[PDB]
Amino acid sequence: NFQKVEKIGEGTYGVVYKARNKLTGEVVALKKIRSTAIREISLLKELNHPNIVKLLDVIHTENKLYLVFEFLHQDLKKFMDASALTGIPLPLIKSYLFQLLQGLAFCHSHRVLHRDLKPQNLLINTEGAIKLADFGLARAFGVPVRTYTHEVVTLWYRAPEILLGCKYYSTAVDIWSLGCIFAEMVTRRALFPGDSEIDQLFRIFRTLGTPDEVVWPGVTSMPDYKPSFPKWARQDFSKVVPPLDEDGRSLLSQMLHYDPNKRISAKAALAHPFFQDVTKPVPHLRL
Ligand SMILES: CC(C)c1cnn2c(NCc3ccccc3)cc(NC[C@H]3CCNC[C@@H]3O)nc12
Repeated sequence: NFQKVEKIGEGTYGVVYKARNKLTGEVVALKKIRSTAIREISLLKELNHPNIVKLLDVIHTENKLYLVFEFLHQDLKKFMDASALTGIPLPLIKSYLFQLLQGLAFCHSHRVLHRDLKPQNLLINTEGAIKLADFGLARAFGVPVRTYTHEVVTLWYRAPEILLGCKYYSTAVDIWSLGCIFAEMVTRRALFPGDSEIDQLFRIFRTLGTPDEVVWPGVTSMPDYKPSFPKWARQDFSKVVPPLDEDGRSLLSQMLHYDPNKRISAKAALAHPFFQDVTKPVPHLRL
């Protein structure tokens, strides 16, 4: 049914090809992965939003699960690499953040989490849109330590409650990841580039302060919390994300609250004064 055009990427779970539907003529991204999973994933065919990469079809055959997605011409990680020398202009950053919070707000209203947001999962088009890829896949299959190609699954965007062993992730884990992504677009460097769970957690602690019962009630009771964690002081955001303005720094602070109950929701974030002058700029793309 599908003519492969080219290999475009490697997902957590399987290879992705650009492909053409042989009888509709449609160009699609075809994910090939080598049955609660099938039910859960089938449900995602109905979770449709303009900022969520469209799941067109789920095809289970021959010990393989094919997910047929809408095709987008570039990812944000590539966009960010391509703009390394002047950075993404702030208005486009704000537009992108605003549109991703809409995607989160939508899925979270339906109690679907992503749980593995990262630049690689943010795809863009020539219309100035940005969309979230792989929503719902982590609940269906888990998030493994390595991908199907053995590549290390990045920890850089992982919320602290996950690293401390909380088993019952809330929608707040996506807000944490998206705040790390926001900081990275602004500064052009990963905010917390951990290379192990403990290095990730100590990178967080060194910037935001080691958490305690004062900022995060119940934290000392979490499974992987140790009294022996070093006790680091918090730094000013002014130093973390220059030259983000006061509104942006205030929003980023609320997206990176330790306590998941206090972390801003996607819906409340949409109302933040940072978005008072939000516009939809069209980026420059080399296809
Ligand atoms: C599977 C679906 C989510 C998808 C739609 N467009 N598209 C593009 N397009 C960007 C692109 C186009 C052409 C060449 C390279 C990259 C790349 C890509 N890469 C594999 C992704 C899928 C999601 N997770 C991270 C992986 O890198 N996955 C997708």
